[PDB]
Amino acid sequence: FACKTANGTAIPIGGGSANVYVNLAPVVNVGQNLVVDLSTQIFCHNDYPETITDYVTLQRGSAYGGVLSNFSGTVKYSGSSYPFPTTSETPRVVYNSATDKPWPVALYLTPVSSAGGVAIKAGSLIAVLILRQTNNYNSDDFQFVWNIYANNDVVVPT
Ligand SMILES: COC(=O)c1cccc(-c2ccc(O[C@H]3O[C@H](CO)[C@@H](O)[C@H](O)[C@@H]3O)c(Cl)c2)c1
Repeated sequence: FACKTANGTAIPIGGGSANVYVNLAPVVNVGQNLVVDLSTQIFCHNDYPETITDYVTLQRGSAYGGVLSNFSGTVKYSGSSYPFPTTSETPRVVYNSATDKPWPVALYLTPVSSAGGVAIKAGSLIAVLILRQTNNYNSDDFQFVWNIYANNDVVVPT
């Protein structure tokens, strides 16, 4: 089991870390949602699918920088919504193919009432998401750590 970003940066068998760089809606008013769809940015596959099935959770997700200070939100994982920053590990998604396929994670963030101006600075760290992978074959328990960075400013108008 291994993963990569949309630009080909890989995390190999056994886990590791990588940076993910995301475009963000540039203007989000209070009351609107900023969507950070990682399913178009992070892909994974199973390396021995005829014998092994891989099980993948979002173990935990943390907010940083302007997301931590200026937004509240949820994380949607494979169709179900949870608090973000996270308060539990999600259920499993099954990876049963050698085809790289999306990791089905998206953040839904909305500004706090006091937010205004540049609420997320371009280039800044906005989140760290831990993908946790186990299987039905051995005791493997690996983390793929995704450090999520903004490619552009997000403004909450005043
Ligand atoms: C087509 O494959 C073959 O012919 C073949 C032949 C011999 C051995 C293997 C093989 C490959 C990968 C394996 O472990 C990695 O991949 C697992 C499946 O994603 C993960 O659960 C596990 O954690 C680890 O990332 C293991 Cl244990 C065995 C494959």
